[PDB]
Parts: sequence; C-alpha cells; structure tokens
Amino acid sequence: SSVLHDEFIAHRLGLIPLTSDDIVDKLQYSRDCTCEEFCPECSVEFTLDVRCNEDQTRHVTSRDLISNSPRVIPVTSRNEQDDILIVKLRKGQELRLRAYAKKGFGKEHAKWNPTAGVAFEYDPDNALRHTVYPKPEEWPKSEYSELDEDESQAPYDPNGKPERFYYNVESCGSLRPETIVLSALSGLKKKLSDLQTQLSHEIQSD
Amino acid sequence: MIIPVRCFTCGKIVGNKWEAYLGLLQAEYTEGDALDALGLKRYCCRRMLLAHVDLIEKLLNYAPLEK
Amino acid sequence: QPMIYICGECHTENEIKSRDPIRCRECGYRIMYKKRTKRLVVFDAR
Amino acid sequence: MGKRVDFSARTVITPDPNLSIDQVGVPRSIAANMTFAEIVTPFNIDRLQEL
Amino acid sequence: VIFNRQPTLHKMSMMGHRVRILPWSTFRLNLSVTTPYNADFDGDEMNLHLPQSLETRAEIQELAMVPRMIVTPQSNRPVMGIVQDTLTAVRKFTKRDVFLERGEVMNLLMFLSTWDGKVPQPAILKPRPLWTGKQIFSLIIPGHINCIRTHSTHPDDEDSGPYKHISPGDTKVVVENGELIMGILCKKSLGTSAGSLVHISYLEMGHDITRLFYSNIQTVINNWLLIEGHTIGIGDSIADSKTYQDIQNTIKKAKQDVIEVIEKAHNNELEPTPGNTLRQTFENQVNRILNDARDKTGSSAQKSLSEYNNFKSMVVSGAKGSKINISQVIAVVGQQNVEGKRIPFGFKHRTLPHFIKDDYGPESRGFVENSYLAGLTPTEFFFHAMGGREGLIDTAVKTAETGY
Amino acid sequence: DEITPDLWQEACWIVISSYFDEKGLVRQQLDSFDEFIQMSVQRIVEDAPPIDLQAPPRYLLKFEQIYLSKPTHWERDGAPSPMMPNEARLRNLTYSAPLYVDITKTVIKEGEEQLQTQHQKTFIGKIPIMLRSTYCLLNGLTDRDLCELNECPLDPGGYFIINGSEKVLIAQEKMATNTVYVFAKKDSKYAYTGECRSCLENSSRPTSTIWVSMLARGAIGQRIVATLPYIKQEVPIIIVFRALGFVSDRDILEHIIYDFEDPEMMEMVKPSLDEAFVIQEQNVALNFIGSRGAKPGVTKEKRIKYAKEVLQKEMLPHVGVSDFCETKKAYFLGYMVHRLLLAALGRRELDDRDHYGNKRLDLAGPLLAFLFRGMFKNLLKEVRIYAQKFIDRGKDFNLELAIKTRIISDGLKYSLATGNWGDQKKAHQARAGVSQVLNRLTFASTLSHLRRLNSPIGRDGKLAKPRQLHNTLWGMVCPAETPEGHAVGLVKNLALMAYISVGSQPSPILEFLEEWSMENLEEISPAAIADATKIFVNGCWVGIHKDPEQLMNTLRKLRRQMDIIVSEVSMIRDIREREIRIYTDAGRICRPLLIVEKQKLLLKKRHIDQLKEREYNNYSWQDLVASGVVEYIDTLEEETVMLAMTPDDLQEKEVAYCSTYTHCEIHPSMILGVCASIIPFPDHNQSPRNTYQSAMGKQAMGVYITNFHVRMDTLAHVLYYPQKPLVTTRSMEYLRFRELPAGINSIVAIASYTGYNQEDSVIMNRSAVDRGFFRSVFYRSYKEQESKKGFDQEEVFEKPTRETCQGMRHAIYDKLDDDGLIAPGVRVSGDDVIIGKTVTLPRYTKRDCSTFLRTSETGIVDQVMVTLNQEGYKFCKIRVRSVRIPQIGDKFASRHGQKGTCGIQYRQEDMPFTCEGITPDIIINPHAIPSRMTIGHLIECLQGKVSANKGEIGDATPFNDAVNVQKISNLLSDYGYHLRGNEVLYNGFTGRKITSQIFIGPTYYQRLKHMVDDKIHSRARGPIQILNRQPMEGRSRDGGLRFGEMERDCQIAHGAAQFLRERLFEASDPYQVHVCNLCGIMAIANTRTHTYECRGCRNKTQISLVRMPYACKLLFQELMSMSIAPRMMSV
Amino acid sequence: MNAPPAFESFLLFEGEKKITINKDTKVPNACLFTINKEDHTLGNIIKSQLLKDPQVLFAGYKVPHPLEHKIIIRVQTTPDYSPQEAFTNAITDLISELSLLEERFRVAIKDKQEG
RNA sequence: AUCGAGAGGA
Ligand SMILES: [Mg+2]
Ligand SMILES: [Zn+2]
Ligand SMILES: [Zn+2]
Ligand SMILES: [Zn+2]
Ligand SMILES: [Zn+2]
Repeated sequence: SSVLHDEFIAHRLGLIPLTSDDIVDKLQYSRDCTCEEFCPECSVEFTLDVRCNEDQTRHVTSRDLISNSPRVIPVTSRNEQDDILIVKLRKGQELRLRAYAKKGFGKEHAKWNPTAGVAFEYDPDNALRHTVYPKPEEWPKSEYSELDEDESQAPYDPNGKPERFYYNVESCGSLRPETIVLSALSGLKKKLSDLQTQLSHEIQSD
Repeated sequence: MIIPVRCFTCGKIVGNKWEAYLGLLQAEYTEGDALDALGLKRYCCRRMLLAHVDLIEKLLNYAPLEK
Repeated sequence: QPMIYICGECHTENEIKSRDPIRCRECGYRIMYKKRTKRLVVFDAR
Repeated sequence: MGKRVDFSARTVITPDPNLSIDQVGVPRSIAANMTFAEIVTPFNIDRLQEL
Repeated sequence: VIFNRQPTLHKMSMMGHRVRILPWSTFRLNLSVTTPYNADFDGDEMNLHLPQSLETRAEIQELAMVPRMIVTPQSNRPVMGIVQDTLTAVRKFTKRDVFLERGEVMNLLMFLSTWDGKVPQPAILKPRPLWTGKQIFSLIIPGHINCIRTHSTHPDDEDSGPYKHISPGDTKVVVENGELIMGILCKKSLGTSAGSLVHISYLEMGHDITRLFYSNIQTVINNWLLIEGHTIGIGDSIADSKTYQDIQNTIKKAKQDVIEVIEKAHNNELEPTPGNTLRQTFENQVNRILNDARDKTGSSAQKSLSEYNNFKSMVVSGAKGSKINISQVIAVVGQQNVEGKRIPFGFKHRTLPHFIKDDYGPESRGFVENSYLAGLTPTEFFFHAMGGREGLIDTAVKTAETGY
Repeated sequence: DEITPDLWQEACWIVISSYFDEKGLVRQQLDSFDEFIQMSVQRIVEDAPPIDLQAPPRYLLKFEQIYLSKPTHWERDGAPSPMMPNEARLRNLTYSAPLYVDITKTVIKEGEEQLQTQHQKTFIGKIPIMLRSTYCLLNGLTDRDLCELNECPLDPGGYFIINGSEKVLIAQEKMATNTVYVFAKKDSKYAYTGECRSCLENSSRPTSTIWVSMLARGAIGQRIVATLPYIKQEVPIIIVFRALGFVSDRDILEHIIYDFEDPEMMEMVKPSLDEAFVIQEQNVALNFIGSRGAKPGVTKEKRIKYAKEVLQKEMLPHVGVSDFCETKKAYFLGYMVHRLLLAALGRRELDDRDHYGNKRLDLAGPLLAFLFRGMFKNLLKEVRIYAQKFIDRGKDFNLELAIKTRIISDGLKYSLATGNWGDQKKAHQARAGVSQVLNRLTFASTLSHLRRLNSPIGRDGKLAKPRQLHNTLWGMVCPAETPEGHAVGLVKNLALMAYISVGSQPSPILEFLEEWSMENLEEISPAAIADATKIFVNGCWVGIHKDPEQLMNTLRKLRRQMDIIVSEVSMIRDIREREIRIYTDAGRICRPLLIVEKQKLLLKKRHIDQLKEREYNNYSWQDLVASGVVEYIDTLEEETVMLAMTPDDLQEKEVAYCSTYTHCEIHPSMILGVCASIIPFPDHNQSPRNTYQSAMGKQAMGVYITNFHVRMDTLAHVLYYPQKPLVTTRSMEYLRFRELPAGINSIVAIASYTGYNQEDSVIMNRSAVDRGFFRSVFYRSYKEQESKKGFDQEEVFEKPTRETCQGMRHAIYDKLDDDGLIAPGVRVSGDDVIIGKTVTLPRYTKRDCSTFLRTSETGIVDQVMVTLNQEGYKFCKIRVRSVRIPQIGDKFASRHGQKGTCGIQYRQEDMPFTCEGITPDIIINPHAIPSRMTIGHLIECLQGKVSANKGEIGDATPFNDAVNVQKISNLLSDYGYHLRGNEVLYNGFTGRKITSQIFIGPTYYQRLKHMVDDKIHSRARGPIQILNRQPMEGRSRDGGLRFGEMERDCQIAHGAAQFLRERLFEASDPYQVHVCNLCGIMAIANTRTHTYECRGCRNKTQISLVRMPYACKLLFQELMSMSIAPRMMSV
Repeated sequence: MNAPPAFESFLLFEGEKKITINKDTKVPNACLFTINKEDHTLGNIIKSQLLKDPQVLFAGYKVPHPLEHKIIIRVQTTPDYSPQEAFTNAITDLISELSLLEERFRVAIKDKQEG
C-alpha cells in the first residue's frame, strides 16, 4: 500500500548489499542447482512485513529484511551507519513481501557488483607519456606522485613500460575489500583454467 | 521520489545517508561539510545527496487507498 | 464471487454485485477501486 | 502515386561503427515480424523444412 | 532491404542494405552512410522495405546497393565520405608524429578486413620499433591508387618556394601505389569532394573494394581513437590574456570608428557614394567597420589557438565546425541581422527601450561584442534571439516552396 | 537608504520572489476568468434587450441579476452535492457551476392592470469553472486541505475540466480596437489606408472596421475615400461629413485640419472637396450613401433612413452609438483623415502591424464572454419563440419551461471540449485551436501550456513578418520558447513577470479629467485643437488639454498612489504628435518595472527590509506597487519609457549615456519564459539551441504532478529518481522545478569512445541504468463504459464465455474476474484483455466487445476504478503500469538543445574511468559542440563539478557578472582538479590512459518521452482499409508505411521497375477485374459458374482478365460515377 | 521488447563451443581463436601474454561487435612453434602469474592485519 | 470504426 509501485520496491531491494563473505563460495548458481526454482543451496530467503499503524512516518529500512540465513544479512543490519531506506510509509500503509537472493556478478547486473569505486592508476608522473598534457603545469599531482613541486611531470622514459599499478578497491559492504581482491584473482584464474580445458578439448579433437 | 540506494556512477550506498544528511543540515552544517561527514568524497555521491528531492514526503500527504 | 471494492472517500471494504449502481454503503461515494489481486506476480529485482 | 505497403518497418536509427556501409542492423522483432516467401527446391528442401 | 529516410530528396535516400540481426530495437547504420540519408541520431526514424521476390531482390542488389551508390551522378563525386570521429581521428592519425608500438599496431591490424596478414616493416627500427599512422593507413588504402591532395592548413606559398615535395607541415597529401607517402588526411582527402581518395578508390577499384575501404578506415581509426581519444571542453574555448586584450582593443577601435562615422553623418560631413542613398551609405560604412572588426578579432582568436585545441582539431579535419564558430566562441559573436539589415527600430526610433532615440551605434543596432564564453548581455541576448529566429523561420518556410 | 550594488542581486531577487508569492504563474488565466464571472456575465445579461411579446396582454421578461453558486453535481436521485475537481476528473464530469438569473415578468393588458411577478434564481445554465479561481471549491484552501482532497498543492490551476478532460484556453492575439492604424499596401488601388476596428465598450456586436483610404496616384490629384461597413462601394469622406450634418467645407476642414497655416494638408484634401460639390446637403449625402450601399432602396426616403442608421450604429461605435453624437463621430473621422494625411505627407510613420502595443491578448474571460453573448442571445431567441406560441393562444406560459438551459450549458461545454470556438452548427466558420488539452507530461509543460499565447495568422501563411521576434516582445514574450515546426513565431509564451491586463472601466478617469482642466470635444471650438493636446481614452477622443506635461505628472502620481487610476491602466504621452492615449481595456500585456527618481531608484533599502520579513508583517508585492516604487508598463507605454537594465546604469559615468532614465529592470532574466528559465547559462548558447531546449523541456520526464497516484491520465511518465539540477538559475525557484524536477545530474564525459555516440548520440552506463539511472514508469489508462442506450442492445461488463459470445478472440480471458474487470497487480502482455464487455445481440444473444491492451505494451495493472458517468451507467478506468528502463534508441537531452539517442550501453568496467574510479554516466560526442556553440553546456558541466565538490547549487542565472568561467575554473582548481574540467581517463577495455584528457563532469540531463519501444513498428500482411484495400495507417492500426510520391520518384531514378511495381502494386493492393474487349468497361464475372458477360455490349466471350491495383479500379469507378468512361483497352 | 537477457554475455548457448580454432590461410603458422561468451577481460591478458613470447610473431584480439559476446584472437608464431601451443602457454603463464599474485596478496593481507 | 481537430517527432 506504499506510494512506490511494486517494481520500484523490487529494484530497490535488489540493490541492498547482503553480507556474502563465506556464503558466496558455498552457494551455487540456480543454473547449476539441481533443485526446483529455489533451495537453500542456491538461494537465501528474505521476508519483510511492515505496517504503519502509528501517526509518524514509518521508515521501512534494510533492518526490516529478515533472513533465514544468519550469515547473509543486509550490511547495514550487521553489527554508526544508518540502515538503507526501502520506503517511507504513512499510517494505514503496509508492505509485505518475500524475496530470494541469488549468486551473481556485475556482468549480469550492477546489484551484484561488490565495489563502491575502484580507483586504478599507473605512472602517476607522466613518464611513459601515455597522456600528453598541453600545459603540464596546470594539472594537479597524483597522490602517488614523487616529484618536487617545481617539476610538473617526470622526464620521458623511452624504454619504460607500465609497472607499479596503484589500486583503491572500495567495498559496497557485501564482501570485505581483501575478499573482493582475492575472489577476483581466483575468478580470473578459474576463467583461464576453464578456457584452457576447452582449449585442450579443441586441440585434441582436431 | 526517494533517496536512491546506490550511487548511479560508482555504486556506493547512499540510501542510508539521506536522513543523516538532513540531520546534519539542521545541525547547522554546510552542505559540503555535511557531505564530508557522511564520507561522500567522490563528486558523484555528493551529486546523489546534494541534488536529491525527497518527493515521497509530499506523496505521503495523501491518505492511502485503504484505512 | 463477491468482488469487494474499496471506497475512494471512506476507504470501506464493501461487496457489490453486478447490475448494482456503484455506491458505497457507508458514505454513498460514487468512485470505487478494486483490491489488489491474490495472484502471485514475481519481480526480478533489476 | 503513393500508397501504404506491406513488408515495411520503421524504428529509430542508431550508430554502429561495426557495420559495413552496405549493412543495416535490424532488431530481431522486426525480422521476426517480416517474412520472405522462399520457393522450395531440392537445393533448400532440408533448410526450409528446418525453418 | 531498401532503407529509406524522409524526405526522399534524391536517389541516395533509398539504398539497398544487407540485413544484420542485432539485439536491441533500433535500426543500426554505418556512419558513412548517414550523409546520403541526411540522417543523424537525434531521434530520426527510417523505413525498411523488404523486397518479396527474387527478381526485386536481384534488382536492388544490382542497382540500389550502397556500394553502387558511393558516387552520385548529381555532381560526379562521392555522396558518402568519412565523417565525424573517423575524420578528426584520421587527421590526428596521419600527422607526422604519430608512432605506434608493436602491440598497438597488431590491435589495429585486427580490424583490417583486407589485410594480407603480413606485418609491415616499421618506419623506425631503432632504438625501438615504431610504425607510423601513415604506414597503417597505407595498409587501409586499397589497390595501387595514386592521389594528390592538400591538407586544409596547406599554406598557399609553399608550392612555389623550396620544400614543395618535402612539406614542413606534412600537408600536400601524396598516395602512391596505395601507400600514403605523405600528408595529413582530412575532409579534402576522405570527404565527399571530387578527386578524393574515396572517389579515386571508387573509380580505379570497384565498388566492393571501396566498400571495404570505408569500413576499414572506420574500424581501424575508431579503435586507434580509443587510444588517442578526442574531446572538447572549456579549455578549448579559452584564449590567453594577450588574445583577449587584442580582441578588446580591436572592438574598442571599431566602436570608436563607428562613433566617428556617426559624428560625420550627424554633421553632414558624409557624402553618399554612387548608387546608394545617404542612409544606405552610412549603413554600408558602419557594417564594413563592424565586419572588419569581427574578421580581425576572429583572426586573433584563430592565431591564438594551440595545436592541442579541440575546436581547431575538428575544424582542421573538417569533421565539424568552421573558423567563424571558433571566432564566435572565443572572440566575438558579431552583428545580428534581421532581413539582411541591422536590428530594426521596432520601438519608436529605438531597437529597445534601453537605448536613446536615434542611436545608430553598434551595440544599439545589434552588434554582439561578447563571445559565447564571455556571455551575451541582455540586449545582445535579445538581438541574437531575433537573428536566430530569422534562421528558424527560414528553415521552416523554405521547405514547402522547395518541395513544391 | 539606497540599495548598494553589493546588495542589489539579493534585493532584486527578493522583489521577484515577492511578485511570485503574490501572483504566481497562471495569474492571467485566473484574473481573466474572475473578471468574466464577476462582471462580464452580468453585463451580457443586462445588455440584452427586454423581449417584449404581445398578441392585448404583453410581457417584457427583463433579466436583472445573476447568481453563480459553487460547483455542484446532481445525481440520478437529484440530490445536489459539492463536486470536487478530482471527482470530475475520475468520473468524466464537467467541473461546472449553475448560473441562475432573476427574471421579472410584468403583466400589462389595459386599464393600468399592472402586476409584477419575479422569479428569483431561475436556472439559466451551467458554466464551467476554471480551477483555483474564486468560484472554485479549491479556492483559498491550504496545502493540507488540497492534499485532503487528493489535489496537488503545486498544481497552478487555470484550466477547466470538461468531461474529465483538462482543457486550457490559449490566449489569442488580435489587433487592438478603437485605434487608428495607417498602413500602406504595395499592391492595391489605395496608396495609404487608415483602418479602425471599432467596438463599443461593453461588446455586443463584432468589431466594425472602418477604413479611410487615399486612392493611388494614377483623376487630377489624390482622392480620399471611406469604406464604411455594410456598404459595398467606396464613399468620399466629404459625403460622409455632410451626411453627419457638416455641409460647409469650412466646417469639414475645421474638423480635419486643425492648423490652417499649413497649405500642404489643404492641397492634399482639396481633391476630395472638388470631387464632392454636387452633393451639398445632409439629406442628399445620406441618399448617396444609401444608393452606393448594397441594398439601394428605390425610394430615397428609406435610402436616407438606412444611411442614417448605418452612420449612427455601424460607423465608429466606440465614439458613441446614441443620437446627437454626430459631432464626436465627425471629430473622430476627421482625426482618421488627419492621420491619413500625416502619413501621406510623411509627417507620421506608418503603423507597425507587428508592434505588440497594437495588439491585445484575448484571454479566457473575454473569450468566454464572446461565447456567452452568442449563447445568451440564442437562449433569449428560443424563449421568444416558446412564449410567442403560447401568447398567440391568449394564455399564460411558464418561463421555466421556456428556458431550455441546454443552450448555454452544452454550448460552453462543446466549445471548451472541442476547441472549435463558436456555435456548434458553424463548425467550419469556427476557429479551432482554442481550448487545448492541458499538457500533463511534466510540470514545465503544464506551466508553459497555461502561459501559452497564439497568433492566429494561419500556419499556411509563408510571410515571415508575423513570425519574426519583434523588438516589442522584450519582457512580454519569451525570446526563445516557440515551436520549431510549422508554427515558428506564431505560438508564443509569456515572459515570467508578464501580466495581461484584465480590463477596467474608464469612468473614474473620464470623471477626473472632467474635474481636471480637460475640455470636452463638443464644447470646444476647432481652432483650439491646433496647439492643444488631444486626449484619447480607450480609443475615444474625449477632449483636449493645454499642459500635457503636468497632466501626465498628475495621472502618473494618481496611478502610483492606487488612486482612481488602477495599476493596469496605460497612459502614453506621445509628445511629437500631441496625443495622450489612456487605455483601460483588457488584453494589454504589460510587465512590472522599478520607477526611477532623478537618477535613483525609488526602491530603497527599507522596502527590501520589509520584503525580507514578508511572512510576518504581511508586506507583500501589492504594498510595493502601492508605495509607488513599482509600476506596470505596457508595450505601448514602453515606447515613452527610458529603461535602465540595472541600477549600475543609473551611476554617473565618464560619458553619460542617458542621465534621464525613468524606470529600471527588476532583472533582465525575466525576459525569458517558463521553459527558457530552466536553461543554465542561456546567454552562452546559440539562440536556436535555447529554443530547442525550451521545446524539449516539455518532453522531459519527471514528476508532472504530485498527486499522480490518483489521476487516471491516458498517458503519464514518472521518473524514478528525479533530481534538482546542481547548476540552476534563480528563476526555477518560482517554476517549482526544485520541487518537481524533470531530469538527473549525470556525470557526462564529452569524448569519442568506440564511435557509438557519433552524430548526436550518447553512450550510457549500463551499470548506472541497472542502479535506477533514468528509469521511469509509464502509466496508461483505458476507459470503458457499458451502455444501456436501449432495449434493442445493451452492453455489460462480465467475463465472456466461448459458448455465448460471437466475436470472441482466441486470447484467453482468465485474467478477468466475474465482474468482467481485471484486478490490480495482474501482469498483462500485449493483446491481453483487461475489460470483458459483452453486447446483447438483436455465439448467441451476446457478442464480445472486450477492451484489449494496446498491442505490445507488457505492463502490470496499476489500479482499477469503477464509478458512474454523468448519465449513470457503469464506467471503468484501468491504469496499467509499465517500467521503462532506458535502452538503445531512447532519446535524452541536456538543457542546451543537445539531444541524442542512446547508441550503446557499456558496463562500468567497459566505460572509461578517472584515477579515482569515476565512470561517466553518459558519454556524448565532442562533435555536437562546435557547430552548435552550446558553450552553456560546457560551463554548466564545469559549474556542476564545482557545485558537487563544494556542496552547493551553482548559479547559472543568465546575466550575472559575478559568475564567469575564470572564477569557476579557479574554484575548481581548489578541489584538486584541472581548472578547465579535464581529467585523465583510462580506457575501460585495456586500462591504458587516453592520450587526450577528457572533459567530464556533472550535467543535468533529461529523459524525453520519445522512447524507441513506442516507435518501433513492422508489418507483413496485416489489416487493410475498407475503401481502398491498402494497409492501414499507424502503429496502433498495425498499418503499413507509406511508399509516397517521393519514394516513387527515387525508385524511378534508380530504374528499379519491378521493385516499384512490387511496392506500388503487389505489396499494397493487388486486384483483378474483368474488362470487355469491345467497350473496355469492367464486365461481370462469375468464376464459380464461369460466365463472364458485359451488359453493355451484350457479349459473353470477349472478356479479358486485367491485374490492376484496387485503388485504380476504385478510381475508374469513381470516374464512372462522374459520367467519365475510362475504357481499359487491352489491344 | 528486444533486450537480450543479461546472462547471455556470460552463458554459453546449448551446442555452442567455448572456443573454436580455425587455420588462417593468408600466412603460415597462424590461427584464429573464436572464444564465445568472453570479452576484453580475457582477450587483453591473453594477447599481452602472447606478446611476451618471442616465438609469437602476431598476437591480437578483437570484439567484432560489442552487442555480440565473442572475441577473436589471432596468433601467428614462428614455423618451429605453433599458435595453439603459444595460446596454451600464454594461458598457463597467466594462471601461474595469478596464483603467485594471489598467494602474495594473501601474505600482504596477513602482514597488514598482523603488523 | 470513421471523420475531423489539436499537440508533437525528424
Ligand atoms: Mg535527425
Ligand atoms: Zn537451488
Ligand atoms: Zn558515487
Ligand atoms: Zn464510502
Ligand atoms: Zn462491353
């Protein structure tokens, strides 16, 4: 009975981050699960049931998303930062729903993206000249720069290659940032391993 | 109508910051200092909080369909 | 079978059969709304 | 002199650097609506039966 | 299929295309084939007609296919050429100081359909292997065509003095045996004019080879522009303090000149020229002064531009814009005209209630002495809106008469 | 005391805010309607003549008073209840109030047997009510009260609800009346023509135009003629003067030439005298007028009577229509001749047709008054016939049954419902385009539609002069907002502080002029008019004066003190020609301005102080006007005003420009309208770009109104996450764009990235779109009603069945309920059924007439409403909800004319990123900037970067010297960014830096109504039209695309004859006919029995089959209908 | 209406091969690897690792259409070597590099949390 | 469904 239609609430629930640290590796994709639509091996059940009976506006927040799995809960609800606001309700308005959370990654939808920004940089002093500043004096210095203030950019390195890449991986909350990096390395390595397996089948089949 | 959950650009959660942002503004913070207190350092998330219009508060001035 | 409607003004749940003038029994208001179905509609939160 | 015709479609145009100059990128719904009457022969009997 | 856009003005507004089924719900077009249709992607819609017989299909395939439509009989030149990003980028790519590394070169060669698989010997072997942009466009260029053109910035006094065949500015395009021996490619070399590379490709090589030439230029150049990048911002609209002072001095001198002409006319010290009344002669003198001011300020802005300026990049390549646009963005917007004359006295002997009566000065009658970056004053804003309304009316009223 | 420059930008905007707290944006509509109801209806009722009817007994039936109650609604039981506008919208009612008139019928037969019977409150009609007017139930309600009634507090009102449809009256331009305008047509028999559209103060007849022309040179000299109304032949002016009682030539030239020392005027009038010497007395001149007329009476007596009546009623009604006014009419016609001679002698300029001082805006009030005059006249006529047919029998009659109230009610309702402005019978003489459906797509579109003006020159006209932006539109009409299609310059929009005058009576002004030293026109001698100054009031020359300067000082003092002269009265002193023209009539567009003392504003700092505490001490705009600090100046009085653009102009300068200013702009940005006031930095764009944005702000998605949950609109788009712009102008505070914005601040990068944004296209971030970026919801309402019109056939909502219904499609009806209506929350795909309606037959005894979804929509039912319509059968509205996620082909626009469709969407890892991992929401092509010169886009992007990094809202008000690009760049360099808004970006695919540093930052983008899914269409052998068996027209009809004449010509040039035949014969309307080989006329074929015969030739063997288009067969048959014999000869 | 499901970028259709090897006939000892349901993420690393092999004469990749979800990697090697062998070794080297990077990131995290 | 009108798009 809230003022936001159903797809608004659904979209809004999809974007709430859920703690995924140790559970995401264990759960299966519903593609791979041998069950029906759902099961505890490939999904997590959430329930939300709020009714504004009192005169002040009721803030239906992520704290009202009750899970069957204690490990997978809304990040803000984890034991400061306030809870994500799902909808504001007026006296007499009511929201009752039943969600299921799945395993996915950011290629399918940004809600499965664990990062709240990935700062990536290399060659802070423009030594490789991969950028060409028309007026190098006008540009601020990188936080990773090692140059005296009179010097705007490093002397050009003809024999140089990009090395020393700087990262700042900010987490949306679902995974720890170091878990994001470790899971990224493992996922890239398994992509390459699967590619090599299929490569071997194609080579031997010829 | 309501504060978005994530920042459209980076995907940082801003849904839990609207109420805190308003509370800081009535605490006589400037909008910039308030956005700094909430940890919105990229101008995309500052855009999200600073340009938000809480229309849901006006939609809650109408009685619902059922009592 | 009942087709209970809600009043646009008094928000009263009242049953009205076919071939009946559309009138709320509590306040006589002439605009009524159907209630949300019981069927199961699914949303991908995307 | 001018008239309405069948087997026509219309939609917004969009850039595509990855088409050749003589190509047009068509939606699958326009192409699923529009049809071409292909004559059956022993050369195409199997393919047309598949379709 | 026949692909059509309205208004169907000439035979190139309905051309044959081969269908490529793709995910979303729009008609996806190549970017060279947009100029024949007069089509841009600001909500334009186009009509697809599917021939329903082998005879009509053969007809369209042998008569109306786009490669057969590259050269128009209207003006014996190409009707489609290289266009915005590909033209700015090919201009930047064929500059003399574009050096590609081995991995970049292989990346670009992945996007050549007509590539024999042989990596060319780099133009620079030591201290580090480097290919040039001309060396890769030579691979894009088909057959063994031969072509001489001149880049738009080619100085006119260079073909006389020395260095005629070794151009300091890398102008004077020369393609020999299908290799870009020298020169910066631009609108003059890849556009829709007569004798360009696309025209000579169509005349010497067939329409199929020319189709592949268009496609290969676009793919290779767009994938290189992913490295180079092209942009535009406030920094391209800005000029140095010296340029601003020169422009303001020019405008001040021009306004004093107009004041002098006004004082002469007021004192009857102005005599009419043959073929005009005194009012028309005064108007001619004032308009000449202000046009001279606009041109001088525009030249000042143009010379102030650096080689990194993106306005200058797009104007030089011919992709978009003109030197007058740069002058209006940097130097001065200039005189606003209604029906070919200065702003009329719509009030009683006034253009606006903010002026005195009988004020034939430049600002009173609609001279915008500001640039678009500087911003127009309210009266300049209204006069500019009047001048722009004239263009909107012309565009909306000429169509019926021209179509009839 | 004085407001210093450092405070000025606050003071002026404080003043502006006070204006919008007092007036609003739709004040002209409300004031027009209020004047129409308070005054115009009563004047129209009283100005009608009493209808005296007698066989004997007689009855007069005088109407004396009107009463307009509040809007009410009568049910079938007849109980009157107060009807709320939302109930009218939902139930398809008409938000109208009943008009009752007091009638007085006195019986007079003989012998002083008189007795009066008064019928108090006789229900004379129903008048639709403009919302938020004084007579609206939403009048004076608080925002809480409006929300209690399911109304938006931000809704401006200013429109009517007719049959549930919100209709807005467009102000109509017209040439002002009672004013002499001397023009010169290049191609005509006349050299100069002085016209005067004359109309009496309280309108009762159309405008009677009188022309006074001069015949073009080539008998001896130039002759002056006068084209009087109701006379089809030119008449010499001297004849007209003699017909008015001025026979002596001296008297006529006393009335025409006021300075006898001027022989030029004399010799130029002499030909007219020489042409009229045989006629020398009043009766003969009247006979001449009657003879030249189109009804020449055989007897001179009735000729003279007709000429008398014409010269007393139709000639110059504004001068006076009573008798003994011939002196005033003679003076005025002499003034017309004087003006014509001044134009012909070059002493006066020809009048400009385009000058808005010469124009009037016909608003809702004066337009409804035109309707009401016509309709009340028709009603009184019908009453006359009804009462006559009864008194002819010599018996009393009931006026309640004589008054058929449907005339006024149905007339006003029809005219506002259709827009055809006039009687329903004269549906072709009526002028359409008035009263359009209110645009509810976004709040800006609604405001602009409510502030819309119309120049009825005709779109077909290709003369650019009326389309040109005249100089006099300054401050009155937006220079930018205008449609760019076929109505460039004709459809206009009010500037923000523009106020259309509502009208006023000249009686107090005339009375004061009498008490003052003015001399009436009948009391003077003409010899005094030479040096004296004429005084016109609403076009009527009322007298003369001796010191016009101190008269103007007195009148300006009176108007600035809110004395007898009201604020909207215009008072123009033309000095070179000694007229003083005072105007009180309606339709005069004017604007407020700050009065200026010697060289100082009268707006001191105390006024700003009292305006700052506007909410405590109730010091409002009206107190500012009453203080003599602000003045409304109309277009015609601006000609006599010397404006200061800013108080900086009032400073003493090294060379003084004026030093004698009289007024000052409150702020120059008020020259813009509603949609142009949203453009940031519009003075840094090319003006066509500002016009295109002013058009495209109206298709932008947002929240068109707060109470959208209860409205059953046919089409509605609501944006999920509207944002206020980071870079805004100070005018949007009054447009309420901050409370109902129509866009999102997007991190836009102007770059060439992959080539998918070329030629006016954009690359959007798929990840941002996944997060709700520019997502919208599309609400579509379907209406249906079950009609019990008669026992022959009745419709009914009920779940159809396969065994009883006949025209039942194969689509499943399971989603419907037993009531026949789908339930909310049910997901419905294309071609699905939402209402099951069945109609009883004369597959038996009932046929299926169900309502399907508009094909290819795929929404969810948002809600279902059931009620009863006006007549009272069951009536259903179903709102279906479809979430529109932006995709390739959807149109987006910035506020600078920069429109484009989404070329492609890349995920966040595929988009280019800054060192701090910010990816652009949108990437637009740099080639869209240079030709367009939308530098406001770049300045807005840079200002928005500063605003987002600083935590403020950028000030992009047009003309602001405290904000330039260098300041913004210096501010941006303080937040660790390149001062010009560039950043090093990295390629998302490879991670390498892009060599060219990209220009990136927040810019306010808009999602426009034009989504590709509402435009994509295809056909392959669908339905065909009935008349010509060709494909239908439209997506909705599953129609085919038109292969037009130009396509035929293109394919002829191609030489593609078989493709041309396929398109124009085989893919459109293939057909076969049988032709007689002898007469070539279509024969009769019977293919079942194989008997072919031509009845004409009486043969049945020489028939031939011909394959021709059906349209060609239809053409040949329509030619045979015309007795033409198109014989298709096959040999 | 025409929106492909988002999983079609990652998931293989039934009967569709993850990788297909086609001999390039223009030059000797060259192959085209058409890899389905991958994008620049694997293409760029495989190409750049192949460029580190001195026996690789050409190594390039392209996404022929962004709306389509395949990549093509062209590899040419010296005659004594093979493009299939080069591609295999490139994947092996990338896997070993990522394993080492993962172990070293684990060690760095342990050091950072401990001290 | 037709017709007309209006509003829009390129
Ligand atoms: Mg277009
Ligand atoms: Zn499962
Ligand atoms: Zn962010
Ligand atoms: Zn009720
Ligand atoms: Zn015959």
